Amino acid sequence: ATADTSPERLAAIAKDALGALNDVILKHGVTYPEYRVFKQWLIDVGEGGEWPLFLDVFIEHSVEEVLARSRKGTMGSIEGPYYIENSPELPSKCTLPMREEDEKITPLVFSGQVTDLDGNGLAGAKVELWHADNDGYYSQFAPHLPEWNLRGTIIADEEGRYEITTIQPAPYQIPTDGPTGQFIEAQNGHPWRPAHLHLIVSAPGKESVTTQLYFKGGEWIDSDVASATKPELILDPKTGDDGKNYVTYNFVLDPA
Amino acid sequence: ATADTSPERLAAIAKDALGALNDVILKHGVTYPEYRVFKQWLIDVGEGGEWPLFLDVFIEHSVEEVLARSRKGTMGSIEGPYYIENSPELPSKCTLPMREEDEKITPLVFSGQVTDLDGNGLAGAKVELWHADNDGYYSQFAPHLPEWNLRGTIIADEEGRYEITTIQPAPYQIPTDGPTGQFIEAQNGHPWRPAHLHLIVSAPGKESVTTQLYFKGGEWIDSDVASATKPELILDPKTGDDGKNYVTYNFVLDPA
Ligand SMILES: [Cl-]
Ligand SMILES: [Cl-]
Ligand SMILES: [Cl-]
Ligand SMILES: [Cl-]
Ligand SMILES: [Cl-]
Ligand SMILES: [Cl-]
Ligand SMILES: [Fe+3]
Ligand SMILES: [Fe+3]
Ligand SMILES: [Mg+2]
Ligand SMILES: [Mg+2]
Repeated sequence: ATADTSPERLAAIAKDALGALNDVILKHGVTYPEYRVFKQWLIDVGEGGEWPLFLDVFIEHSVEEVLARSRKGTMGSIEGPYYIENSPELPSKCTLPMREEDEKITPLVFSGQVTDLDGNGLAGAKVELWHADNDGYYSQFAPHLPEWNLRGTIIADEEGRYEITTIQPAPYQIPTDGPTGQFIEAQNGHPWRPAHLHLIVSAPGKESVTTQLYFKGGEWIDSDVASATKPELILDPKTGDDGKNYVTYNFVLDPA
Repeated sequence: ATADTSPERLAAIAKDALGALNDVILKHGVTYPEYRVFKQWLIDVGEGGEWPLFLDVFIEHSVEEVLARSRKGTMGSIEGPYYIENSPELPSKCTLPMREEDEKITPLVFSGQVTDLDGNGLAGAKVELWHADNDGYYSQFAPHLPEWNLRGTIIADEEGRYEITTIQPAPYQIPTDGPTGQFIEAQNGHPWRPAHLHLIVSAPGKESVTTQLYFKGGEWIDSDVASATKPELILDPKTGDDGKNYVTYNFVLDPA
């Protein structure tokens, strides 16, 4: 990981970041016992391998909010910690890899088109999709799961269209066995995200968009622990007589 | 490490701490590349075992500033990361353990009395002292050094008086081989503390004081990387015809 940040820029960021934390300590009268706890908790986060989790839950949303200023296309959201590159490519109309267990869940049929800002459909567009199963697990983050379970890179058609069947996502509880759970527990917080799809949508000569999609009336939409839900990203799927949920959502890309 | 902090209190601290960092990201337009760097750097701090160093250098001073509000006695300062409990007890007039190498350095003869707020001398008072050698090393934090080099707990006399000989401390460069050094390097900062003694001064029925003492006209006093120097804690030792530096400093304790 590299960035082009100048010494001057880092100096300024570091000054107000530290200034800000030091201001919080002064405001609340943080005590030595509390300082000692905080020190050990930071150590524990690293030893538990939880930096990606903690940062993606409590910090990334502000980083996307910065990126969001520069963008006219479909709203972005956090990547979160569970993305895997090079998920196997699938045809424009497809179902994601899943287990026999997953086949017991109500299907979600997700259709739409990738377009530019004027509404023109894009060819060569890809839709990388990943999400949790009904048990609350991500493939590659649960040793029982086939490595691409509920993961794929969908090659859109010459018009930019896709029709992707998956399972209906359910709410996701973040790992609570470690320091991040402990941080949440200690303040009577809620360790839950709403049900969500993760997507990265790309196309030749376009700025990719990393986003998420949520479900109308879903649990936790108004109290997402990661602060990553946006009203523009809430889907309202319709149930057909086959008992499957159907929704269309188009992606709009900014130029690269 | 435990603290008595309520869920309500942690909730509030966490809210403005995170709010504050998120505000800094928004102010400066922190980018995804920069976020990725920050994530890896946090990981590196833990893997390098540098949480105590980083926090004591960049954060502890605000924690002492909180404690300072409650105190009328001699000014405190940060403990920093190098304190060791149960250093061997020494008589009221003593020299700290040192090596033949240390005996090559100009002596510092440090005298005074431990008193209450009215100026009354205290019996049963102890002065725990530790500091770096002229090479920039702390005992127990450098495998070549005898474990109590430049460390001792001085038992003051029935009047609270002490006369402690040590070596004249020299400026201290913080470890720069790791992520903390890298943080400093990346912003064209200075990885230096002024020359300093560390002391913890205690007595029956008194609140102990953890403090530091610095040296008039010393390098880095105005630009201490740890932000821990205070004008009240600057010593002005006088050189005698024996070529030794002499200084008196009295400690004043608040009641427990
Ligand atoms: Cl700073
Ligand atoms: Cl591609
Ligand atoms: Cl409805
Ligand atoms: Cl919060
Ligand atoms: Cl004692
Ligand atoms: Cl002078
Ligand atoms: Fe997720
Ligand atoms: Fe020191
Ligand atoms: Mg237009
Ligand atoms: Mg008085």
